[PDB]
Amino acid sequence: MRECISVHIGQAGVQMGNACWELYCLEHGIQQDGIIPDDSSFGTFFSETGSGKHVPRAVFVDLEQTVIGEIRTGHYRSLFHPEQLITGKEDAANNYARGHYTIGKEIVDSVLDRVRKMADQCSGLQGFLIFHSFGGGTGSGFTSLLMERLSVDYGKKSKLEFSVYPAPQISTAVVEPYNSILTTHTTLEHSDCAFMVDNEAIYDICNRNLDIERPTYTNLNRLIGQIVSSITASLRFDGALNVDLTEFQTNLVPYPRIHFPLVTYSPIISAEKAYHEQLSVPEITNACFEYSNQMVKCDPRRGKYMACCLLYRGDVVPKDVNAAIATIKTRKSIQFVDWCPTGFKVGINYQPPTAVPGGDLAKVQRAVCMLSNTTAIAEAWARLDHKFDLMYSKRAFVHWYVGEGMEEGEFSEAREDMAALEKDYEEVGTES
Amino acid sequence: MRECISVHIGQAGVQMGNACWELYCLEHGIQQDGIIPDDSSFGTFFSETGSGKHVPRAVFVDLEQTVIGEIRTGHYRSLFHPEQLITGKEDAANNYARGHYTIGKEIVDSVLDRVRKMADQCSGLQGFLIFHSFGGGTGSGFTSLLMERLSVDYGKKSKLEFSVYPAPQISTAVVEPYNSILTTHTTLEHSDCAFMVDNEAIYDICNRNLDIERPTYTNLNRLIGQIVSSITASLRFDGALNVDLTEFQTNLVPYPRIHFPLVTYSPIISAEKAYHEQLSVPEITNACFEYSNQMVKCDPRRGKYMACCLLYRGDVVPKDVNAAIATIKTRKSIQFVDWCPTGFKVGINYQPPTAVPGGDLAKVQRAVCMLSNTTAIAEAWARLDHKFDLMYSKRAFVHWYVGEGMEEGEFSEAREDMAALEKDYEEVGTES
Amino acid sequence: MREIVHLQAGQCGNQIGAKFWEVISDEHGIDPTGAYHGDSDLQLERINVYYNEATGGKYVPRAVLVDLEPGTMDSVRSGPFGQIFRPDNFVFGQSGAGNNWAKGHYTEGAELVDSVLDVVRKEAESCDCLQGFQLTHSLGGGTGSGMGTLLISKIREEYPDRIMNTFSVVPSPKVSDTVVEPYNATLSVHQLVENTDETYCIDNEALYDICFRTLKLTTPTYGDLNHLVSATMSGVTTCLRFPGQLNADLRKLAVNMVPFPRLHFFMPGFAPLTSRGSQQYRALTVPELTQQMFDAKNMMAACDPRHGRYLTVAAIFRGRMSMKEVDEQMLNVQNKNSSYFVEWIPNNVKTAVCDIPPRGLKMSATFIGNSTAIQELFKRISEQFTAMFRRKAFLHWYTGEGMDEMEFTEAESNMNDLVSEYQQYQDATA
Amino acid sequence: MREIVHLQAGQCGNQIGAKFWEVISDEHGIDPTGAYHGDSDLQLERINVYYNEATGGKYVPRAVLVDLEPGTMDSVRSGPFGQIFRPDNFVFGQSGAGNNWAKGHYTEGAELVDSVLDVVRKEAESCDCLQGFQLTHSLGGGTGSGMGTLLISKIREEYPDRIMNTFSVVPSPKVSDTVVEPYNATLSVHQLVENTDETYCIDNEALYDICFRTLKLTTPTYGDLNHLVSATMSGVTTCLRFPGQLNADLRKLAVNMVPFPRLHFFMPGFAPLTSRGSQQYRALTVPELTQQMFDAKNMMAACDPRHGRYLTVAAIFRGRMSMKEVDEQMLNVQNKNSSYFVEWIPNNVKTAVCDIPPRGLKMSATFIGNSTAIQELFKRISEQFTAMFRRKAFLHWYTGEGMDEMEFTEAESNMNDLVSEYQQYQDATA
Ligand SMILES: Nc1nc2c(ncn2[C@@H]2O[C@H](COP(=O)(O)OP(=O)(O)OP(=O)(O)O)[C@@H](O)[C@H]2O)c(=O)[nH]1
Ligand SMILES: Nc1nc2c(ncn2[C@@H]2O[C@H](COP(=O)(O)OP(=O)(O)OP(=O)(O)O)[C@@H](O)[C@H]2O)c(=O)[nH]1
Ligand SMILES: Nc1nc2c(ncn2[C@@H]2O[C@H](COP(=O)(O)OP(=O)(O)O)[C@@H](O)[C@H]2O)c(=O)[nH]1
Ligand SMILES: Nc1nc2c(ncn2[C@@H]2O[C@H](COP(=O)(O)OP(=O)(O)O)[C@@H](O)[C@H]2O)c(=O)[nH]1
Ligand SMILES: [Mg+2]
Ligand SMILES: [Mg+2]
Repeated sequence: MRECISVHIGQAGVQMGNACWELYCLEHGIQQDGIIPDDSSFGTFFSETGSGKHVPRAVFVDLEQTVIGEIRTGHYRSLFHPEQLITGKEDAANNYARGHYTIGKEIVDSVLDRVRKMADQCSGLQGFLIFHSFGGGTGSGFTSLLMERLSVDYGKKSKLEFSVYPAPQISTAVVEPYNSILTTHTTLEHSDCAFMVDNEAIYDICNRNLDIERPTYTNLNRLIGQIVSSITASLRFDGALNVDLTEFQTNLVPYPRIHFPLVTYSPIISAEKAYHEQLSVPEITNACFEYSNQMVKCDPRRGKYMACCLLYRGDVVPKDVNAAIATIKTRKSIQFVDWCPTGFKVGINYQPPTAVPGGDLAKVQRAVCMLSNTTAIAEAWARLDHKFDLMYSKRAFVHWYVGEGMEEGEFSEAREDMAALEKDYEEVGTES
Repeated sequence: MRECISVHIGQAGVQMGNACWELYCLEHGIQQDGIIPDDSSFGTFFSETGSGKHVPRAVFVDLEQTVIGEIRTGHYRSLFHPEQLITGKEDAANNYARGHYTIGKEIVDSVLDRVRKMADQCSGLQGFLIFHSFGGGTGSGFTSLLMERLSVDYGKKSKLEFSVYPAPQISTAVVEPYNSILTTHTTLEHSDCAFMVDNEAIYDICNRNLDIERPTYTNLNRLIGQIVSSITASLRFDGALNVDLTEFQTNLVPYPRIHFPLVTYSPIISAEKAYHEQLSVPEITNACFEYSNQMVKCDPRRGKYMACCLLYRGDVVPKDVNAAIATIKTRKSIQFVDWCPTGFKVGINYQPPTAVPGGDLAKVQRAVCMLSNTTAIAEAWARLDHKFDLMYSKRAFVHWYVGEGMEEGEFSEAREDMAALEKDYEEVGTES
Repeated sequence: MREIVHLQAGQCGNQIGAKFWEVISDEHGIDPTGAYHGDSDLQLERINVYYNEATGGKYVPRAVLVDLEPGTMDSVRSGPFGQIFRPDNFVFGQSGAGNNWAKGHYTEGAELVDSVLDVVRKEAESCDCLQGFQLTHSLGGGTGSGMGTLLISKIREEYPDRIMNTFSVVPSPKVSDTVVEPYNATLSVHQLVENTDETYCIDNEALYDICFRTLKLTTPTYGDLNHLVSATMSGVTTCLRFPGQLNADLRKLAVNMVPFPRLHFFMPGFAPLTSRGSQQYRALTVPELTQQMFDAKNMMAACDPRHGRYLTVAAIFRGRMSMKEVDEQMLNVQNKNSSYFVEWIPNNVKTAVCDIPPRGLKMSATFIGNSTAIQELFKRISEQFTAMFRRKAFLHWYTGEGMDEMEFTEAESNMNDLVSEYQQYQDATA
Repeated sequence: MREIVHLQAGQCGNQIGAKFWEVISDEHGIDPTGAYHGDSDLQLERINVYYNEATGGKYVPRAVLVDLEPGTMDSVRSGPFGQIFRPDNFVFGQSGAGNNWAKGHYTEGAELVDSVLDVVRKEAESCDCLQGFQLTHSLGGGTGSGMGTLLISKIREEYPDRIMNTFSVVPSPKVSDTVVEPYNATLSVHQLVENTDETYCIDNEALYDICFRTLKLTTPTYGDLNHLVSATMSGVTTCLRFPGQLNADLRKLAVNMVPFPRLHFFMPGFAPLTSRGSQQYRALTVPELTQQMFDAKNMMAACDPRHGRYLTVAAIFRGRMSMKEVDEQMLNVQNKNSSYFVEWIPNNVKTAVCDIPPRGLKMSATFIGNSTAIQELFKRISEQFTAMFRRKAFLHWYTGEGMDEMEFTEAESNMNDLVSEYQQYQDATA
């Protein structure tokens, strides 16, 4: 009945998607193909055919064709519908203009059609899940191009996006500040709720809590795979207090332009050191509010919380959830904004998280995913805007962007909009 | 229900802790792991997990990483929680300044967090047990740093510490007087009751009463292990007249700055010569007041008693305890201060002390641990202050301390405070 | 005769209702397949109050299950006593309400309410004598708060004279489970005070206390809480279904419990409640049952009666008892706590005694109390609502669905007036 | 009728109380499971004095067990006759008092006293006719001295007319078991002299003598001492539970034993007490029982009556006896020891005779003596208290919990006044 269309943009989204759909197939008994061996709630993500083959309800789009070409040769070659996997001629080359104005224009009409063929095949449309990179290229331009196209064809339908936000210190591209601001300016008015994660933050978690000194990108994706499973577990499984994707918009977004929650997942524990842990509900709930466990390298205590969604899983008792949240509300260090006395949205599900073979997480009994909107993220935007200001003041790389469909003015408009958003975060955080 | 958090600092505390937790595991049927074979009062020291694994409620902290690294390779490798065992980069090098100002600052925020994760996991918090060395290094600086941090985060909660006080003649470090005074000055106002022991005193006992000419540090620790078991036996086991850790503070500490009891354990007898001893209650009770059995090389009869706690164990009749104490009160040589007509606190427990296999103590039937606060310890402080005065007058080793975060003035302030404490011990010992 | 038709709403109502129909079916001997296998014939005499009959002894509850999402009912029909319900009564949409009152009431439920009414009228018209409508929902959600109040207005406009009683779960003060609770509660209450006869306010936090303190339950699921709510819902409708020394019809309670039209918010209770180990240390007699009924620790609402005064009270007993004891105890309570009872009402207790107790119990009792202390609940919600509303905390989600800021101000004013009215009648004569 | 409610406190009270309820249950035929299997029906007629009834013949003691630490009661409930008590009556905190009166009375017990009262009122209100409250504690501890006196003040303020009798263990003169005894005793006594009707002062040292001298016991545990205390506590409440030729109610004793309001400190006794080997050398008759009752070596208090004078005396006999013998012996004692009895009281003996003796004994007797020699006990404590207080021996532990040095001075002044009053009434007329 319910449905979720997954759009995976760029190398990040495609590689994150590989982990998501390896988990979903495992959460439903699927056999790396559309086949199920000789397992009934899959309908939210998997379309079914008379052959016994289940087809993921996802669209893989990339202007580059090396990452997707690896899927077609991978173990999941025979899972996805071949026309879902869309590849272009030449990548965006870390340039927002190429992704949005020159190359995106030649693929957007193709991905949008395949989305249409999926939207009309659903008994009822619930929302879109967008996976993309914030660094730039396809993830910055194509997404903002696609987001604007979905906003008109589908209007009020929910649009949730998972963004790999740039890390404070770590960086892999030189023009991230240009791409980060340009995409944000064109996605504020077309996105409902953007869940942020940082590679650096997960890198800390992967060695600080999981005992691994060599995290690859596969490890980070498998951690992100768990989060999305938890977010969509209510649709996929039964529970005591369920939550729907359209509930996040109102619960987490007090104002239309402030829709950037952080992310967390408490029981990120090594298998060996799990033998010495009780892993009770009150303790994991407290771990969510520690700076040491955030998946975005932004310290919550530098700001004030504005909304929180606690999505429990597995063996959980709602009485314990009530107690743990009550104590957390008591702590003075954990500060909520005054104008939000009602601070928590709670969701409980009966399905324990499943562990991917060859993975790193322990076989936990119960888990909680926390989605918190905080004013602390205002610091990250200010830091990002400073980097953009340094480069733009010198016109460090402008000639690349201006010469591929964009214009000089858009740099000024994008930055001032980010200034307004940073101002807005300040007004929200002050009272009387 | 009850709880006790054990913090073990430095090489002394860590190695003393190894004996304590080998005894506790033996006192509860534990099997050198968290497992109990196919045993119910452990809850005071051991946290329990659904796996059947019992996790000691202790924190091992050291700036050096050789002693703790040996635990991780020892027989109790799989007992402690790996994050309880905290190790640093480089030791304090017998320098108080390094432990308190330079290296301690980089670990204190880590040990304090693990203490927090234990304090909130207890049904009710009773107090802290601190094991450390008085000679110096981590035990002198880190402890005084940790003690001040616990004093604010937990306020009035009981803080009991077991200190390896420097011996009068025997010494293993050249700068002990500097470390001993500096740590004492910063622990008087943050510690409730400090139980003192001397290596030399136990060395005498180990050969004079136990027939061993080759005591290692393992032998001394096993003797200290018995004492702590007796102190915490009331919480761990049932008895006729129980005593709680918060009772020591009021029973033994008449004044806030005079909280340095001695220690004793009467039936320290070889197995072979135990066959020729009755080991009745009156005789063992009298042994506690003999200078030949004190665990601190300070003669009680050089001063006046101020408080005494007799913690009996095993087959003991309270009528006998009444008689023995009555006779001891009669003896004129055993002098109590006049302003304390009520001189004794008594505790009786039904659990006989357990003998560690491979140990030296006999399989005694009944035992008594005596914790006495005496003015005689004033002599030890005066002796210690004299050694400090000699070195400081020449500035013998000052340059090491001043150059690692400390300052010249602190030497003067620490020493004058010790002078005041020595003066205070004199005022308490005089009447009218 | 005197048939009751049950309406669900949202996930809360559907979960509570599924348990209510398991309890009711238990005391009437109705198997999960619909067949009757009871022993006493008395439980079958008045079985028409909730059930409709069919061929082969099948009995069909007069229940209407509605939600804007089918995930919840699909659990209901898949679980025990789910095949009992008539399939045509599952009226549902595809896109749920995002916990916002505006969507459930104006946009999402508006287009689906007609489908529900067509089932309600069909159910009601099959009743020889319709007593009233019974609605179970939650004020903090979107479907229950929005659609449930939309149904209430529609039915009240279509059946003006019938009694409508609501068993609504109220947001707890301690911790919330939905960030927009003040908006849903305030807007939902704005409708209840005008379009229902007797609302039974309950909150989960209070039921958590009862399980923790009284029942000494260490793993209280929502099934345990819903059983507590079921027992009180069964209690208030036992005279309609069983005989007794003194009967109390739903309208009998409303007359005795509602002095003024708008003061119709009750805080229920139940007794006996004892743990499995403390059962052998209790007499299980009228004097103690009446003692814990008025105990503030045994009430299913957060507000404590000690902070206010009882306008009225009802005590629906069950099981064979001495009528002398019952009256003496109620009088005994009246005398001791004379400060807790409003003085311009000479008698503040309405009594009833049903002859048949719940299965496995020799005696039982259901407490219903209309207390001015309830003003705390609404005042607390007013404080939260005005806090968020002062700076447009989440309005855009509501105004975008068709609402308007004026309605927000009207709802707050109405709730404040009700709080004022409850406070006004807490003062003695002159 | 004339129900007694038992209150515990601290480790001393809980240990004494657990033995008292084993003895009481023995003479009423109550099994450790709560069932009754007695032979004589008389022991069941007045069983309501201490026990409440339940279904299936289960009898539940009207006991309230309280301590600031649960280790002691967990021993109580785990031991024999521990499952008898009602689980709800175990009211306890987590952090115990460190043997300091300040913590138990102002800080630790203050926040827990309300929980106890809510159980006391519930227990008391179930009594057809409440006779009084019975408290067992110790003046040298922290919970008993501090919280026990806090309860005493609370109950006396809530039940002013009821009789409150305390069986308090007093610190011994010979050896102490707590360094701060003078502070706990002085502060606790400051409360007792104003808020209790009859205090039964006992000390362990005296019971050690009795076991050593009379019973010739070589391994006297605390169980043996507590049995002695139990027997006297059973004795003073036998007329309420059994018939006799001459009855003595608790208020009957208080009237006859308390001339002035503040002189209500008694030193109990018991008889017969004989070793296992000396039983075959005794007549076991009234003349000898009365002889050892007044023997200073057979009294459960340190103070010797020879050092003062008896203000009054009570002799609660048990077993079938010749009333002529009883009166003649009491008169015989009165004549010989005329110097030991105050002269402005013409008759200093109150007599009673219960018909049923304790199990295994044909005869028994309980002695209660209000003697001016008790002034030694308080004067001795005053000397210790003023010694420590003269130079702030341990005050910081008390003043830090909320107390103040002024309260210390007031407590000492009050105790000195009581010692003065006891001395004043030791002198003859004019
Ligand atoms: N978590 C995670 N992040 C990734 C992964 N691959 C790339 N990224 C992030 O993506 C950011 C840059 O955007 P890309 O996805 O590499 O570029 P693109 O979306 O393919 O757009 P083009 O530049 O046109 O190729 C980098 O800063 C990485 O942090 C991945 O496998 N896992
Ligand atoms: N009883 C006992 N005492 C010990 C033991 N090990 C060390 N000590 C004492 O510790 C004193 C010196 O302090 P240490 O513990 O060695 O130094 P530290 O605490 O590790 O601090 P650092 O100097 O930074 O290493 C010596 O004088 C010893 O008497 C032990 O195993 N048992
Ligand atoms: N007792 C009980 N309360 C519930 C249950 N489900 C939801 N609630 C309560 O309902 C509120 C959430 O609103 P909800 O009914 O789920 O939204 P709706 O589906 O749109 O009506 C919260 O206050 C929950 O405490 C349940 O099964 N049992
Ligand atoms: N007869 C008897 N006396 C006790 C017992 N336990 C403690 N005491 C006495 O009580 C005093 C100690 O105070 P205590 O009651 O333990 O402290 P509390 O728990 O805070 O009330 C000492 O004088 C003991 O002699 C017992 O089981 N039997
Ligand atoms: Mg690319
Ligand atoms: Mg070292």
